[PDB]
Amino acid sequence: PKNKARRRTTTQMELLYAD
Amino acid sequence: EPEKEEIRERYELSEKMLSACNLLKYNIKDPKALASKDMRICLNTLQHDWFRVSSQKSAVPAMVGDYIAAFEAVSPDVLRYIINMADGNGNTALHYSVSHSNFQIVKLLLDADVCNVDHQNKAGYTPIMLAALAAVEAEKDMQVVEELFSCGDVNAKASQAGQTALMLAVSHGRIDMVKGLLACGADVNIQDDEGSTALMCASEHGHVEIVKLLLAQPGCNGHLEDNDGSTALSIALEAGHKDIAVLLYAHLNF
Repeated sequence: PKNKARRRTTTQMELLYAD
Repeated sequence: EPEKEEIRERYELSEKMLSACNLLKYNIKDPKALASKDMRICLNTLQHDWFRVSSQKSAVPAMVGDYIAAFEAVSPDVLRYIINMADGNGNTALHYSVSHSNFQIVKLLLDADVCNVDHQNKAGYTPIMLAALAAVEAEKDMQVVEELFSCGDVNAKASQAGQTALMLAVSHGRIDMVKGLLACGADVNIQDDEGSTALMCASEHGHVEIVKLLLAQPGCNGHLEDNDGSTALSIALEAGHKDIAVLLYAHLNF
């Protein structure tokens, strides 16, 4: 249930680009 | 050998680019000029050329080093101005370099000693945060990574969720990166916007050896709760991590 930052596994692309 | 010597020629700035550098040097100290419509045109030349040279995956370290040197010889202010330009995603050359695992170029930028390594891109992340997730294969690279950690604030929190670089590394199970962050002063007790610590991230994802490494940190507080009152121990149980949970109980109570 990925509704908390600590449960997610963020992406390299998410770190470089948003909108 | 010598008869077979292949000289790499110096890279040189284009006429238009050298012109823009000289223009910038004369108006670097006039904020009115810097804000003008006409001067945006020269700033556009600067940003377009510099990002093309520094920030592609295929970037040539010798070319970037030649450019740094040429900017420096125009003016140290011009060098520091250009090195820290951000594009329309808020990314500097240091963000792209790190992202691409272009660590020779990362090393060049840090060595100019004019880089602002704490700059947040539009996504809200610092180069150190990107580094936490960047591929690293030779030990020569992890040394650049540790230089980058040393040169800036490893305890910055991202605009989304207030996550820390230590939390990102933990969540990917990157033990090498956790060790380097710890060695460069990452505080294990920082909480993100929801109250989560790196210890909680490690319990959520089941990284037993990371949990040991965090708990081995001198001031590590396993009693912190997230916003909902969850603890690392309770999270480990909820997520089905019985052995992390025993480790945590034992450290709270031995």
